[PDB]
Amino acid sequence: SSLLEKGLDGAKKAVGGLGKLGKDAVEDLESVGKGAVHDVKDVLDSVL
Repeated sequence: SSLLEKGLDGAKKAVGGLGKLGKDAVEDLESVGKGAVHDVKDVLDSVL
């Protein structure tokens, strides 16, 4: 369910990097349910 800009889940991660020190919490537990395998796997592939 993504209706608007704030309907995206990565919105709490990508566009708020400088503020992403404490707000990161839902991301942690939702990443597991959404397949934590893909999260770590994709980061190890798409390295910044």
